Amino acid sequence: LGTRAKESLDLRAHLKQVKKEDIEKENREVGDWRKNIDALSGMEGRKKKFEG
Amino acid sequence: TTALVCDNGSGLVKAGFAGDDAPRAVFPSIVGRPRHQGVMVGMGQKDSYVGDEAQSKRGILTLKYPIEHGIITNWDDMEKIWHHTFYNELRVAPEEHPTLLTEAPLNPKANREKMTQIMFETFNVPAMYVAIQAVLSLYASGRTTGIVLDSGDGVTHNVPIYEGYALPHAIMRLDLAGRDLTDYLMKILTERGYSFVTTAEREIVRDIKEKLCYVALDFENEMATAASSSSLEKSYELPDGQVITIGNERFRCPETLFQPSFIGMESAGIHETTYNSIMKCDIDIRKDLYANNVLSGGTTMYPGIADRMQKEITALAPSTMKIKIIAPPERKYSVWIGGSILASLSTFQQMWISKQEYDEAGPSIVHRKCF
Amino acid sequence: TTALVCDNGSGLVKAGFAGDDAPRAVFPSIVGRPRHQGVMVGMGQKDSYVGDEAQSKRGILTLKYPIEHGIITNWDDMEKIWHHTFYNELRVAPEEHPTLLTEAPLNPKANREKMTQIMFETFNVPAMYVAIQAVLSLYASGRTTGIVLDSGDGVTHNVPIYEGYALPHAIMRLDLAGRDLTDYLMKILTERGYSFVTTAEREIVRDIKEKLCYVALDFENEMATAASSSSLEKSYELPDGQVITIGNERFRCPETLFQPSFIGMESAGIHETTYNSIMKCDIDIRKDLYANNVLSGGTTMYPGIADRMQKEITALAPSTMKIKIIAPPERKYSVWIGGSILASLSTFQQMWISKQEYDEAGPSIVHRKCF
Ligand SMILES: Nc1ncnc2c1ncn2[C@@H]1O[C@H](COP(=O)(O)OP(=O)(O)O)[C@@H](O)[C@H]1O
Ligand SMILES: Nc1ncnc2c1ncn2[C@@H]1O[C@H](COP(=O)(O)OP(=O)(O)O)[C@@H](O)[C@H]1O
Ligand SMILES: [Mg+2]
Ligand SMILES: [Mg+2]
Repeated sequence: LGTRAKESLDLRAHLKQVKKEDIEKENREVGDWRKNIDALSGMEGRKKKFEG
Repeated sequence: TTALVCDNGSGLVKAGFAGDDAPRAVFPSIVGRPRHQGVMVGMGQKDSYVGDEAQSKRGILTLKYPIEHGIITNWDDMEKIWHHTFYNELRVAPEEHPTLLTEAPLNPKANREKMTQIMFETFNVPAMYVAIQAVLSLYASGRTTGIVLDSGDGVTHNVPIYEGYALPHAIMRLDLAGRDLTDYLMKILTERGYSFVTTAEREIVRDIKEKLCYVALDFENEMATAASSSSLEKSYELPDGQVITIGNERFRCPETLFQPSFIGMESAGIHETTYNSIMKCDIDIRKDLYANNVLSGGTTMYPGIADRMQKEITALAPSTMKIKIIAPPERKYSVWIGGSILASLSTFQQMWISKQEYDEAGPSIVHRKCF
Repeated sequence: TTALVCDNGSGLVKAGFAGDDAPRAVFPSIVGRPRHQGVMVGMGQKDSYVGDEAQSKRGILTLKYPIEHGIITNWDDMEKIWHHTFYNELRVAPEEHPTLLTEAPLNPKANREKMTQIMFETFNVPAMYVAIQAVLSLYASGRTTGIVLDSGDGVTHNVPIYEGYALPHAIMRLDLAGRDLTDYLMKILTERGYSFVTTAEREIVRDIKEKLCYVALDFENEMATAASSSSLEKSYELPDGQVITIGNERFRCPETLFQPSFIGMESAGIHETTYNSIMKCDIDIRKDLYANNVLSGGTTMYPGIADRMQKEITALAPSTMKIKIIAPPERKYSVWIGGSILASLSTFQQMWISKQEYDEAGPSIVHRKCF
């Protein structure tokens, strides 16, 4: 019984390690943008839209 | 270098580098040409908006999915989708990265061969490998046995696996999936007055289905309750106002999964094809499959499905066996997480289909030892 | 040093060091290669599970016994079984231990010669000796006379012995044994609806036979009773549920021993081959053989056989002689206990086949004086 429990736990732990290795590996892909605002109180362009 | 774990899917393309937790870029797989004439000059109007860009200009486009049921029906559009995925959503040239596509079970050979031929000739990858979408979902759960029901958006397939030895004679592939549920919901909404017809409004009906529908624990009791009280009627605001109220359409749309006779399909529901898939297995591994039933895929995210399915299987199965349904919270990306884990393994590093091998045997190499 | 008392048997390999009461490691002798494909990578899947490991993964294996009827039909598998027995179940290298194998009577010579050649060349033991499986069972009873019926799982043989002098002309070897009873039980279970076909389900039928079957004291009365009442129907739970109910199959399976016409064999039952074996002996030692009839082997463990056999022999034998049937509770391991006793004797210490002797005369040494 102890041997069976040990082998089952070993297999489960090995699978969990294989998963968790890549789980911790590339977890920085969550870096994205937040798109805050600044009120753009300094835009003083001219009316020359020809490019559309 | 790092491997690219792409996952074509049907409805959402999920991609990202191997070894992370979540796909880097997830976006619908639709390519929509404009349909009106266009009068402004120099506006910079393109001829086809793909990916998430065509979900914002969908008011004047005709979106059309390039993947119908697992299989790919329009190869030019699929090539366009892949090109977008590589160059704009990941910005990594494919000349320096292995790729790991995914494919549903029991699909036509020509689809897989054309996929590998494209990946090797057009994008010119170093090496690509095609894997069955259910084995990955079993990887992600950290198990090594279990019968996985991967109800995607294109096709629902049910692959049983024991001790790492897949049982090829017990795969039950059924073509009811999220898209048919969207169409059926769009068809039963007409019973209150709301008519959605345009291919753009299918997206609105999909959003309604995602946000409101749920799977009833017992169907007849819910049908009786919704017909007397009004505690179920949840309202939803269209993209222009004019809120709508969904009554007993809420649990009737996803009920089609357990009674495919609603949309005229003959076959049995996802509650009985799993039991049939188990009973085809050998008599000595049925207990383990009963105890390790795995759910995956997007469509299995309905609130309350992990209880309805367990109740149904417990009704069907012998009374002594314990029925357990594994429903991880990261169900939607389970296949891609498993793909990342598989691509990150050292033992797997020599199974890729190297380009010189393809040059020697042609595209039919995929059916050979390098599966 | 200590001697290794191995006992190949057919169905259960029993081994252990000489001088103990019970074998150290008892495990089925089956070697099963996997038969499905296998999709998980790096799971550490071996190419052949032997011994008790293949009774737990039997759901995806094709178990095949390497010993059919006493004789060995597949030498590579038998070598694998021996290697497992030495290295993993006892963990003693064979380079430092004498071995005492056991062999059924009247077996082919080539089997014995190949056995000794393997033990001397591959495992490289210091000295090995082969003994007849019935003399050991007579040792274990502490007798020195008596006729022993050793109904194993492969072959049933009946060796009479008097005052230590074996009678070679009175050995009656019959090839009906536990395996044929398992097959016949599996064949008569089909009369209720239960079909077991796979080589893995033969193990389930064997478990049914062990736990439920019993030998009827009188066959016709039991057949009449089981056909009217229902006091015999005992139920049993399969490895997945769906309990089964065994009716008059309970005492019909082991009845084949006393009527081998059930499985189409011509010969007479184990109740009449013992009487024939006695009658071939001399007229002056028949009383002692009548009084000291010994039972051994696994298959003689059926509840109620020591009474049926005594009734049958008393019917056959003359009315004056006393018929007594010795049925020790440690029947299954009787041969191995006797083997331990024989290996522990000082007088026996010079009968081993020393390696230098084998080097001088070749494998044919076993038929010579060192028997
Ligand atoms: N939260 C949700 N609730 C209900 N249904 C959902 C949810 N998310 C996605 N779906 C359905 O699942 C589909 C996406 O499935 P997905 O797993 O992306 O398919 P694929 O296997 O092609 O990647 C969508 O079309 C949608 O109908
Ligand atoms: N308790 C039991 N009741 C009935 N039959 C048994 C029992 N134990 C073992 N057997 C039968 O005896 C066989 C084992 O016999 P065994 O003495 O191990 O053979 P061997 O002589 O090869 O060692 C098994 O195959 C089984 O069919
Ligand atoms: Mg999918
Ligand atoms: Mg024996």
